[PDB]
Amino acid sequence: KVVSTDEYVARTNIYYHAGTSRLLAVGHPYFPIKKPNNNKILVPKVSGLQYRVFRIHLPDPNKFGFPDTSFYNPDTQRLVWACVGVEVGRGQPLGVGISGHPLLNKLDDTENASAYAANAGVDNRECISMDYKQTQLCLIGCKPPIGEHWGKGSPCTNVAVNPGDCPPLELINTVIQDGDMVDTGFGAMDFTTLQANKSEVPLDICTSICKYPDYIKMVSEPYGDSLFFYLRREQMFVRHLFNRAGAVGDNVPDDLYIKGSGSTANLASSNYFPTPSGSMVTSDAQIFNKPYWLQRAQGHNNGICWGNQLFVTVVDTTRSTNMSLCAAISTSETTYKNTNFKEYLRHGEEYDLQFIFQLCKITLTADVMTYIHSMNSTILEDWPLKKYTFWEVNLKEKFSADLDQFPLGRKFLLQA
Amino acid sequence: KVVSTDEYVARTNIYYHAGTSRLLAVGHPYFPIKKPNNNKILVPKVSGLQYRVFRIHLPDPNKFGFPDTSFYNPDTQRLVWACVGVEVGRGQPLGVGISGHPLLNKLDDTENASAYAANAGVDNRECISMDYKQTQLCLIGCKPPIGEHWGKGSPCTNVAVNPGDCPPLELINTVIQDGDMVDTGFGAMDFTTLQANKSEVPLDICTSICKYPDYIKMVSEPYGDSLFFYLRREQMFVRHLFNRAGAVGDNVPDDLYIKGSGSTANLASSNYFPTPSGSMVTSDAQIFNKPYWLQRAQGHNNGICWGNQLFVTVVDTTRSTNMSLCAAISTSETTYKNTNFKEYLRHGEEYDLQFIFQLCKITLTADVMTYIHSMNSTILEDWPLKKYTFWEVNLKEKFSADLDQFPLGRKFLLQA
Amino acid sequence: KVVSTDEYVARTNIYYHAGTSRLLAVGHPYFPIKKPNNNKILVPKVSGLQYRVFRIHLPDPNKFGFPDTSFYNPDTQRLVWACVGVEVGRGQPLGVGISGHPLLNKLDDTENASAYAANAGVDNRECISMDYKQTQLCLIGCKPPIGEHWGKGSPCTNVAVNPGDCPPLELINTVIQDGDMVDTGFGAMDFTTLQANKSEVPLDICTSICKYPDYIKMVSEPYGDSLFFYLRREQMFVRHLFNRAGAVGDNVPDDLYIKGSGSTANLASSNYFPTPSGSMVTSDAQIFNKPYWLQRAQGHNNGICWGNQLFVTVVDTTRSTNMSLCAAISTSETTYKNTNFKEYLRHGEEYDLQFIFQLCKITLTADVMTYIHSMNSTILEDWPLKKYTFWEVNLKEKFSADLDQFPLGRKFLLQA
Amino acid sequence: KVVSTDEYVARTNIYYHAGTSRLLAVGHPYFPIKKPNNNKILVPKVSGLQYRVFRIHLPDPNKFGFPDTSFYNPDTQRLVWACVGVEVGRGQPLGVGISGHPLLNKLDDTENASAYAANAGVDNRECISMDYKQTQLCLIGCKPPIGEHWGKGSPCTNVAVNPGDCPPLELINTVIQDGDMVDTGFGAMDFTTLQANKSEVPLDICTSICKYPDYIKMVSEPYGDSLFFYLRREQMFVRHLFNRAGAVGDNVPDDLYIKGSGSTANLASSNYFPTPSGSMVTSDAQIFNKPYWLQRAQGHNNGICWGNQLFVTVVDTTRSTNMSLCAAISTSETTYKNTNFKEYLRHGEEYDLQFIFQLCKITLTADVMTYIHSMNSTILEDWPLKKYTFWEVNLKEKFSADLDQFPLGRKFLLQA
Repeated sequence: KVVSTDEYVARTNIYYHAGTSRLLAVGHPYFPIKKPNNNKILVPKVSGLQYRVFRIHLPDPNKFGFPDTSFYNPDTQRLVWACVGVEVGRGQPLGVGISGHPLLNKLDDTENASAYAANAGVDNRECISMDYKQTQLCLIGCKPPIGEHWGKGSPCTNVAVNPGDCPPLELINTVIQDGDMVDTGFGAMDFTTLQANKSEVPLDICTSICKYPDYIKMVSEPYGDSLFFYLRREQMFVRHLFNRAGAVGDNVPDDLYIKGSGSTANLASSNYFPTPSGSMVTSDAQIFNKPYWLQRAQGHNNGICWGNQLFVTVVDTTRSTNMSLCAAISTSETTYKNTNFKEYLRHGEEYDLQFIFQLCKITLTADVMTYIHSMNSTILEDWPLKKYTFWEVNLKEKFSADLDQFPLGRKFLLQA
Repeated sequence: KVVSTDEYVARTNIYYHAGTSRLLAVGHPYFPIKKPNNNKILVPKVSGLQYRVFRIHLPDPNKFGFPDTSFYNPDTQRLVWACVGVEVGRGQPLGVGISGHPLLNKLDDTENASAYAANAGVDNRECISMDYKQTQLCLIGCKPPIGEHWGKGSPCTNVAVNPGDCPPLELINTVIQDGDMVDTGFGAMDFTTLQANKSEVPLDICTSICKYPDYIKMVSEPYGDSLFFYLRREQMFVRHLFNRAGAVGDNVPDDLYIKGSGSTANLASSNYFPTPSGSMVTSDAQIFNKPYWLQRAQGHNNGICWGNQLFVTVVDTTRSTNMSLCAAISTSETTYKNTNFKEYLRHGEEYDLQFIFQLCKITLTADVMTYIHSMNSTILEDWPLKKYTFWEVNLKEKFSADLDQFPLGRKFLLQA
Repeated sequence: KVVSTDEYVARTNIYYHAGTSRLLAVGHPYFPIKKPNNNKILVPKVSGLQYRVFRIHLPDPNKFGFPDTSFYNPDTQRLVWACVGVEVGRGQPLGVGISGHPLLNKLDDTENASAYAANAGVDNRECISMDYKQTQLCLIGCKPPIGEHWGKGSPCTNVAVNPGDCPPLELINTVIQDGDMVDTGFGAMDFTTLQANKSEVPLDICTSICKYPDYIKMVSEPYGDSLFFYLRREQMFVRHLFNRAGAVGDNVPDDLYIKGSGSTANLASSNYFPTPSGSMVTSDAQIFNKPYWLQRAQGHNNGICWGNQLFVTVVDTTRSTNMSLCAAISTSETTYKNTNFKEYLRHGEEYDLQFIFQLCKITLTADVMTYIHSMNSTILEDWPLKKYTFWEVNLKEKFSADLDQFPLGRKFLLQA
Repeated sequence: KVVSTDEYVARTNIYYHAGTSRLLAVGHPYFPIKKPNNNKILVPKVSGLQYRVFRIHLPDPNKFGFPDTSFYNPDTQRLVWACVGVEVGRGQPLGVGISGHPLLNKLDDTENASAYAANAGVDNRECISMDYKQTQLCLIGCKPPIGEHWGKGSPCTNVAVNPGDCPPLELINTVIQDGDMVDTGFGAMDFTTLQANKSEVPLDICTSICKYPDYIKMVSEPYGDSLFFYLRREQMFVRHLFNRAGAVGDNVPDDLYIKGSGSTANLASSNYFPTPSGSMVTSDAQIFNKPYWLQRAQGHNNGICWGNQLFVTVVDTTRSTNMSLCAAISTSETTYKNTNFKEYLRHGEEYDLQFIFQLCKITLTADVMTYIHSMNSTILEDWPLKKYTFWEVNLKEKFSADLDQFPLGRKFLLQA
């Protein structure tokens, strides 16, 4: 049986403030820039539709230097931090970014048509761009988040598999890391393994996995450590309706239509796909630059940061403007030529985080020791995530008890 | 005279929690995939615009194993379950799906025109796609739902009927089953019997019946067993305005126009039809992933699940993204060819259900026995739906009295 | 340690009203008009997307003539003004203005395409106009505001730099002055130094810097003098999707696509850029022509105007209609000719400001003297901004104690 | 010093109801219809975008016949009317009207362009129509309203003025009269004097002045007689982006662009202008057909109708449907010909007004006499607007003390 943390955790009246100064990231919005001979990255990939996972490290309160010590007994008490307030400051102006493919697989525009496509070609690919759906989300926890996507499965060995067959599909749960791609209006699938022509989705997702958070599995966890708080807001609509070009994997049944003649002797493509569009960004619909108070979590864990560790996941596509840069090769010409200038694309992104923490103490009795050991063995030993990449935040040297000297501390003292 | 269940049913203070783990369905969005020689289905049809009817089976509380028994007298008491809270968890990201026909009967675009169509052809069919209207609905009851549609009637035998005559129309009430089609913006009619050219509506409804729930008949039922609770939300608008091609069944009267000459010697088609469009999906307009509390039903039945049976009907077109898959036939070519790849379409859909139930007891006196026998004869015998198809849910082995160990039980205990 | 002004500042019950009559500005919306031989400006540049920074000068209350003096002791007391209410009156009708370039770098429309651009030209520039994003903002303080933009950085000297290379990027904080340009949907960057072809953005920002307010840095200031109050509201969406023409700075990696042949032997441009659009102006979404009451500021400074000085920053793009004027060269012709008329563009802008001030007094003890000297040395000496341009407002001769004789004073007396 | 009317005016408990039956106006929406030889008007000009100024005359309460007289002393008391409630009834269905020019100065569509206009013509004028912005407003007072517009100024005599020069601009305040034009999305200017080609704005404003109410000047009046109450609501957006044709008044500076060659040797027009559009009319956004209660005015005058006179200004563009009429010249033809029918346009507009008035009395002491004489000399003499045109309303014979016999009196008695 799982019990709430409010039973075996005692909260004191000591509060601390923590915060980062400013985080910046500048890079190419579509692909990394790499040296031709080498494999070392010169310009990383920074996009507005990437998961931002911050892993925050806290001081050990047992070894922390407090002006007063009489409030607890080190012989039978142990200390831990609790989160009571978070703000995610978000710079840059509001904007919308677009992406596309120079060789995207589009056959025809089927929204309105007046002639029939009676002849097939060798290459019908086009240069198409669009803007993605609108999404904001924030997740806070003490364990890394969990996402889901569609991937290939293991086929049965009863019958053989011929080239060109439909791959089998299964649903896969993984851990979201820093730099992953969010859904853009095409689904949560592995585009590298489920698409072979490399020309069906834009350039920044054509060789990546799009993942969606697994809210149902996260909230059903018995201990509720992976999610203390979450906000989400997403929207989209359809702008264009197209076809796809290729060979027909599955034929239309003969009892759904009447055969034609002349131009309509053969059938056109039935692999319709839409073009997504986020509508419009406004200041009134923003979930950032606002303080969140963590009064009572939904799960049994109520903001206790076991292991001196915090995880913050952020997605915000409402500031995704890409900047165009131009450099002149030769300036000794008074008439414009296309070949005298070079074009570049850049994206910059700005972050700020600030937190209010409360000090708690735990009495280690035999029953409490047994329960905590059953919950997590490493906690007692201290008194794994080495193959994942997160944005590391080190707050071991940024705490202050002067709570009213900071913007978030003033609000915290004002609400109470 | 019909009396409320609150008079002859006594409620105890015992609550139980039930829930399914996860339900998945993957298939083709338009038609089933079948072997050519055989008639057995390989890939079923899974679409975002299908009725989902879950038939849920509960344990018999008379034979159920309770830790305590003294709260009722088996010599004169009988037990039954009552529903007090339901949540329908809904996975996958928000999206919009589209559908169309490769040989759809469209003549001209009449929104804006500059030339007159003075010549008729043999085949003027086009490849047209669109996106449907937006609809969400949830219905809960203890009997299967009832729907209505337009169908053919029996003509009078006074005069003969010639080929090409207009079929007679009547309104027909039936039972909604799992896999039926919801209205998409073209009406609630039988497209198989009322349309003969097979080219007027897209491929996933051209040989199906679209049904609409019969709310007026459901709420007028004397006992109110078919509907305890319901939510609905639908919206659409018009994108395109077209004509139809064919022979004219009914001529325009000569007193509504002045005859033309030259290009306008004959009249163009007056069988105008619009193209529907659901507008836009947002997180703020969602009715799912929210708990429903059944405090007081509208009808006389107040959540009592007679016969240990429940029915849940769900429609949700706000997650209807179709995934495109591509398979390579030969990989020994460095230049792209259309004939070297095969294209497929898939749709996957995810469900979760969770319920809170209360235990009730009934005293069987002579008047109560007579009333219940008049209401339903099978109830006394226990102390029909074999020709319908539902998604069967078996909760006979998933109850637990530990109510706070689950996400919905925590909310239930929090609200009270 | 920084303390609030409420501790060492005492407020009296004396109120004064101040206000300007009317401020007008008429000019050319795109560029200044200058004499060919001279460099003196004939018609200034007045646009709807310019920062309006008003620097307001107040009388010295120590030398001010009060009817009564016994309320304070000049031997140990000093006086200062405090702001308790502000209204920004805004004339002219609501409108939307547009801007463009006669030689803007646009290659193709990539929203929907049916043919491939297989040939390159010498000059593919077009005459394109658009309407910008919608923005309103008001900031009030006692120090000039701070803005941020993207500019060039200092490269490393380890390796040489060839012509045509991508300029390095850094984030720069400056002081916003009267006449600066606000963001229009292309980002906050220096278009003069980061773009060399002079043909990527419209004519009114192609040689200017667009700056965004630095809210995060402004609110984190220890004393909070630069911001007492602020309101913001902005919105935009995407209308068009285009390409750019030029040489390719960074090549697409070879593992993201399959090479084509014929028309698709070479790749089209991947430097996509969108066209911004503010949606729609309404009377219900206006933040102007409304009184603001400054009850409690967020920072430690609570409306005290140190140095007898105030700063008001205003941006309002909801009244940006440009007027077209036509002048006839010769009127002795009865048939219209294009060469007989001349066309001009003008923009006019109207402002009003009104304020309520309260008189405060400060007791100068040793601790207070030390604290104020540490905060700002010039305050004690009185009892810098010469290289910046502001709109100067002189209210040294516009105060009256008759508070109910003015529209804002009536509201102030009504609320209390 | 100005004091409120509540000090020297005493209100009694006597109420009266007044109202017009129905006001109708039918005419041509664009220009008046006049006889060729004569100058007398046959059909007036009635448009949905005209100011409606009603001048309402009231009986003199001193000479009015009251059943009782003992409530006041004629030797030292004088009577006056006060307004306490107004309703403006508005007939006809909701609609939108459009207007245009057959020879409007449009060069090119600059929203999206693919070729360069390298050749100039003699006449490039087009037949263009649009729908205007959406506006509703109501003003109530005892003096006629005040409006503002842009007009020509007096140039300096230091230097001479050549034909084709830009006219100087100044802001002019005038009195709004019945039949004036409201702003339509092009600005508040005199189109007759500031535009010489007569082809830049549609036909109903090309020779008129568009005026905007001067709210700032109206509310700053010391006595507040010109405005007791006002409501406004306006909205618009941009539909099209065009150029203008003509000679270039001001050249683009040479440092804002790089010169082209071939098709782009010369520059295209930079005189961009947008096309306005009101969005959509709804019943929920209507400000008419609702009663207004005048509890407390903003200014010092609190609804006292000095001189037995009232002014009501109304603008409503939400009912602006123009009706098309057709008349047959010869009916002896069975085939349609364009020359056998004549086309006409008409507009009809319907109004209703109803008012509740209260009787007040004033004691004429020496101080009161002096104050009122300083305020307005004509008031004492009674116990100017001859060159303006208003819609005259005579309510000298429509008062009744039976307050509950009318729709507005029932609401008035219900609210109290």
